[PDB]
Amino acid sequence: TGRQAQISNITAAKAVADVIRTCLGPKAMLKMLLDPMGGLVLTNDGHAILREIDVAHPAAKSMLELSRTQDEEVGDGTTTVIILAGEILAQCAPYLIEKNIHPVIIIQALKKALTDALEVIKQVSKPVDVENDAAMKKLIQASIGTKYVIHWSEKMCELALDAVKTVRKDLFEIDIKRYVRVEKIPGGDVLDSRVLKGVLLTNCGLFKVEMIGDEYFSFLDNCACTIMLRGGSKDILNEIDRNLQDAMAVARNVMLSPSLSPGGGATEMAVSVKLAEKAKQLEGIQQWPYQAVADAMECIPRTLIQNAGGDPIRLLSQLRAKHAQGNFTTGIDGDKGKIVDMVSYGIWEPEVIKQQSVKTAIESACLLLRVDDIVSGVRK
Amino acid sequence: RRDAALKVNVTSAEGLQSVLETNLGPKGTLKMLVDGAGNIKLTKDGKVLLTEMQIQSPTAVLIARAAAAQDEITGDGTTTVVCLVGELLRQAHRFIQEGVHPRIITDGFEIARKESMKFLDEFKISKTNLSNDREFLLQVARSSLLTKVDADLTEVLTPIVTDAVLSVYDAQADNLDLHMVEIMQMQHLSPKDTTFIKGLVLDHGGRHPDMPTRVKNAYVLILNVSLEYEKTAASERKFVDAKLKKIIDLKNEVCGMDPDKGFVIINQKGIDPMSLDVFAKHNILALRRAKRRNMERLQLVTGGEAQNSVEDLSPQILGFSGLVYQETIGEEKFTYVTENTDPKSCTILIKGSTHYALAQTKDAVRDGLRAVANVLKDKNIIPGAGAFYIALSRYLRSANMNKLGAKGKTKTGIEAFAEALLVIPKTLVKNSGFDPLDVLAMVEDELDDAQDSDETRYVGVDLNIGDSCDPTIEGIWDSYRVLRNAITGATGIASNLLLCDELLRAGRS
Amino acid sequence: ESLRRDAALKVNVTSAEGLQSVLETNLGPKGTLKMLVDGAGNIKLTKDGKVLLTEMQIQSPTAVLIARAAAAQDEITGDGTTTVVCLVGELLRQAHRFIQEGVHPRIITDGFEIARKESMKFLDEFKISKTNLSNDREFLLQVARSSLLTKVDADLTEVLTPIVTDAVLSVYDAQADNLDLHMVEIMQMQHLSPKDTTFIKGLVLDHGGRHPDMPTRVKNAYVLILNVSLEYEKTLAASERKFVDAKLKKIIDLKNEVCGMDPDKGFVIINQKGIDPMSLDVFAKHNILALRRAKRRNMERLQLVTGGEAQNSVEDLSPQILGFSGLVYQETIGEEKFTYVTENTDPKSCTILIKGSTHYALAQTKDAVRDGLRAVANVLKDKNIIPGAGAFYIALSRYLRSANMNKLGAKGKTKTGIEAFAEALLVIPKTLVKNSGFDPLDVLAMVEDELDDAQDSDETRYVGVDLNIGDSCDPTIEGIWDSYRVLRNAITGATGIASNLLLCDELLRAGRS
Repeated sequence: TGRQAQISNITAAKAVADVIRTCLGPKAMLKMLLDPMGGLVLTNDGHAILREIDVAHPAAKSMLELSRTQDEEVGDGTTTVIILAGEILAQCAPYLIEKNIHPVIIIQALKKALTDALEVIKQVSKPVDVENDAAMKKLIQASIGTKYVIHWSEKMCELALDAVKTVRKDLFEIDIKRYVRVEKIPGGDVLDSRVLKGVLLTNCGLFKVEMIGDEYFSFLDNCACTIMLRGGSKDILNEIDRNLQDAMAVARNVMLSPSLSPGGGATEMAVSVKLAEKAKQLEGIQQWPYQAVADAMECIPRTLIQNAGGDPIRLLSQLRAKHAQGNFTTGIDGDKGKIVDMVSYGIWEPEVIKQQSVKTAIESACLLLRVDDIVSGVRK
Repeated sequence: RRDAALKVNVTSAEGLQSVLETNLGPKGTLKMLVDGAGNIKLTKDGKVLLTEMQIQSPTAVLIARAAAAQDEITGDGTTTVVCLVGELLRQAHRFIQEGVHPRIITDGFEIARKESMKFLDEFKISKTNLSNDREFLLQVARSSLLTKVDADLTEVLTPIVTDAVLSVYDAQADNLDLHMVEIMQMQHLSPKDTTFIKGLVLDHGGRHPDMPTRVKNAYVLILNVSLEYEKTAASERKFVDAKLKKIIDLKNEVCGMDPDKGFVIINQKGIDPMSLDVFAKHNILALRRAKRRNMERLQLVTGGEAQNSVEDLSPQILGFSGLVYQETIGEEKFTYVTENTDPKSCTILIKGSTHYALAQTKDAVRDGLRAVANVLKDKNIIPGAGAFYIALSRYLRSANMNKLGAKGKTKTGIEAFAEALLVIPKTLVKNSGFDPLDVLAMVEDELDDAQDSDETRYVGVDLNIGDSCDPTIEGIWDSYRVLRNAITGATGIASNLLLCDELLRAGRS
Repeated sequence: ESLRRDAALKVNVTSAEGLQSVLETNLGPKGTLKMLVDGAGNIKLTKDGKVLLTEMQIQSPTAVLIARAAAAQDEITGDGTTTVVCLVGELLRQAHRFIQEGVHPRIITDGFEIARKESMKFLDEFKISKTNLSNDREFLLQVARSSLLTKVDADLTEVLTPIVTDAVLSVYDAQADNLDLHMVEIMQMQHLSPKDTTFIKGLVLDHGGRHPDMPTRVKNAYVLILNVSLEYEKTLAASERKFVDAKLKKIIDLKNEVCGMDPDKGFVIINQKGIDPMSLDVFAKHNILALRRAKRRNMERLQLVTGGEAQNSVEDLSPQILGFSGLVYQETIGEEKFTYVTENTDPKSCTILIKGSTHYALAQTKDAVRDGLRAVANVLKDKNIIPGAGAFYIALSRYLRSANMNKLGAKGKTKTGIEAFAEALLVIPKTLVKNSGFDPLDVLAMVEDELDDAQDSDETRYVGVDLNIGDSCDPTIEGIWDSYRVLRNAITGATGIASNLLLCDELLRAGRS
């Protein structure tokens, strides 16, 4: 009731965020679930975790719809963004339930925080040309490092980058890439693919019909592109779409935001050290809840340290000093927990990855603060 | 605060290996399963045991589901994979509970995983399968039956499996498990009286007791339309005699001099016993109520062909068999036909007291025939008798500055994997009441003496006398592809428990 | 039916492993402190082994034997008693690795006795010889600092380091004679804060006269020991005053024989019973300090401290009775006055004045000073000083792994017993790193990397453990050192305590009430 009802809502998102802390990165851990029916689900993806679990906390139910929005854009690595919404709720404990800070005052501070965050996003902006196929090849392979299809992606990711550019082009560049039709053929080898430019069913070169147990082959000459995938196993087709069909978000994000940000949770390192410097120039009542947001920003990279088995207190001492002094291009190695910068790490992510992450986090955090209490038993 | 659930989940999971601890090796004892209806089954197969056994801890229930893939991988002695990962988890509690992170130590076993196949690549031994030498074939049968049945049933089923694996073979290494399927299950005599049949056997027979019990040359012909009439009365029986005239004419046309040959009738419907009296003079065998699956296998073995009308008869569609004899057991008459036109498919006649003792032999020869089939398919065989437990553990134990590949805590994971491979050989002698510490002095220390002699020797462990032996002399051998996915798959299955931070109870309400 | 018998497993371990995690937190200088509170509110806060066992109540019967076996550890050492307990706790888990496989408990006991003989062989080469007759304060300040940092904080360490060094050095001589029985002088009082503690070279009296004109700070005085008292009693009244006034002039004449008129020569008296305040006016005119209500124990010590003689009757007076003191100061605190007598010509004993307020603050420094003084007392008795900072425990485990079948020639049965002892040797430096926040295994891994380079360096060196930085160091530069007799009974006592607990496979309950 009142402030006591908001405490249960903070711990509701805190308990869920603590489970997905280990779900980020190539070192991401797994979680096992036990339902009252006796079924067990063991996976490292937080998407199916929030869908199968029915939570008794009404505040945690709002995070289920937020995960559907984050998964609609990318879906890989964006599940852990909910932690940022949970760290802000825990950050208000010295303020909301102690200093009696009004929620709108915190929301107004988040409005200035979201505005200043986009300025920091434009500071780490690193544009790159999309005409180079080799530059775009290593870009889509970023999310592949979490799977064993890495060495298989040589004949896989090349088909996705060529099909999107046909249905993208320009107009701005806004277009519809959903006209592509991907066909999956079970059995065979993953190395076997089909290169087809046209519509699958003037001066046509040739017409032929192959032999396939599923259906036949038909070519339609236009004045649109299709993909025929041959999987290396029976049920592997589910993971193939995650590394190709779901990987189309990388090709969509590079067209909307050609700029590149540090990948593997290395972006918010330069954001947290910069947000603390922008707070000293505010000099107001809202400075304390505004500066405390940087304390919630440094909790996200600690997930890598928890995955790398390091000490987040001692390691971030030198790590935060590199982003606030040397340069903002430095980063954190997630594998071994090392200071190796993102320059030689070879992975960069678009700016929109963190843009949609912070935008949906602030919008979801303020709505949870606007709720005074929760009542039950209405019998609708 | 942290997890702390990992040590609790494995603690309840450690009870699975304690139950299965006595299931390893030929000296182990069989586990019994009983239902509420009175049916009792005694077998060591992990697929049947883990399915019927319901563990209160759900953690061990999901891990037992991963053993279903071990059927094609191994199929015989899958408990080794379960007991190997049991101590593998305990070695992590001496580390992770001390502040070692699970992800750090997991990468240590992932490196030793792939590196174990590189050491196994030079460890395997290749043989020539084209010569079909019975010396190596009888040893592969001993590597299975001894771990399944006793020594009395060993010398029985060994030539049965040996003759079965040689029945299906080719210079092109063409083998089909679906080619040999039917296995006769009968209750009579004792399980030690089972024999190997050289041809297919049918579960149905004729109603005429005076039919010849032994036939030299029998011509098998599948008849579709029933010989006896069904419905539209004196003209109905005249049509049967008209059909019997073609059978008598066909019998005398083929061989008209010496009655050393016979003819077999396969009917889908019943046959009037009054019409069978004519077959007694011509020595013609008849059948009734034959299943479709049984008739389809006769065309590929006996060489016959299904015929609709008996008005058209030719010797081209008639198969032949070299030996045919019948035996009447109880009220069910069976027909034993061997030496057919295409005798590449055989059957195993199994007799015993009840289905309780019959389940032991059925599951033994089913996977035993497939295990020896992998020897002809994959010429690379791995020395058994616990020879690779110490060998693979010794290569990763000595590293220093030559070959290491890891650092820090990841280096300790390789040493923990070497100690995790030694739980199986210590368990083999523990079930027999032997001290594994004294066994290593005569086995593990023996390999160091042979290493200084500039010779490659693989020494096994004899459970009978509790001393060292030779896997080549003893004859214990395992296929390469069997232990390749077993060792690699054990790391992936054990990782599922290593990758689990905590067990949370929640779901659909 | 048979069967029955019993099985040796963690059931018997749960009694002996309970103190492991309890005593693991307070192990080392970074450890914590345990408190003891009664129903009256008195709280005694210390981690010393006295409260850990004897003053600790627990339902585990094993702690009774651990408390009895610690009697030799508290007398000989008294510091770091939790290290031996952690050695047993690690060996208990080694039973499930070994004994659970069918090894008989008697087999692993041979590895403990063999390690004891091999530890002495390694202890002889590992110790460093030092000459204590040179009165070198370099190692005395380092051993004292190593004892204070493991008990008190860094503030109390800087103050008490030179104090403890000069305290034992006063009794120490070229004959290496140090007697702690005659010299104790522990002053229990509440004043200022424990950081204000001071050192006194002589006995301090807890009694003093209430006369306002009694001089406080006096250059020097002649102590006159008198077991009787001369004052006005109820007793006719003039009869007792005649004996007092007659002997009073003899006291004044005694001051004239030593020429008390010289401002550089003072005079003072002491009595066992009370003194009439009317008689104090005579001592005030002559500037004579008076003391009343003196304890029998304090008066007997003044003969060996001041250097005079103990006299009973006032009629007998001689110059040899009066003592000598270089400094005389009297401080008034509360209802009692403390007289500081120091700067004697040849003090036979000294004391450390204790300060504090709360009860737990005094008890924390009460045992720490006596245990710290005993630690440096063994340094003067031991001509060999042992390098500390885990250099002995880490290097001993490597010595056991190098020579196994080459020297000892084990048959393989005792090989597991001698190896299990080496596994527990690294537990003591492992707890030190855990209390410092660093990862226990990663820090010890870097220490072992330097040990491998030291063997190939072909030189004599010792690898230390630094908790602040987390890397290897030099025990000489660090300053952590151990006495020879400290680790002599520690390794010997560790083999006896651990073996007695492993030999018990069954427990029963019966007897007479």
